[PDB]
Amino acid sequence: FDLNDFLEQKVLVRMEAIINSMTMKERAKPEIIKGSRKRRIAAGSGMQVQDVNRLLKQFDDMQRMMKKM
RNA sequence: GCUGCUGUUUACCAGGUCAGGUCCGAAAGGAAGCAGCCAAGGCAGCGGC
Repeated sequence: FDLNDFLEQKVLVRMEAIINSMTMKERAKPEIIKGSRKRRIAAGSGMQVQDVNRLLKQFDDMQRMMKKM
């Protein structure tokens, strides 16, 4: 379960925007996304790092909700 | 080395285009620009000089 699957699942348009600005490797192995890449992603989707963190955070609770079934 | 071809590889860090999204604007319209792609570079094989 990666950020691509999470993508298949108003504010939702801006969530796609963020993911739509990452590279394939990033969508597949989310943990490689540190500070520098977050900056690229945020500006790339006209967002704020915090928005990105908020998304990665959600995908996290989401991913964690998967590693339990 | 230079050059042609082929395979492969490369998040951002003054290449082109730019889905999505963003910014400015009452609007008409403008601006920047990630991913992708093209290009370019890296690692090599073969050929030409």
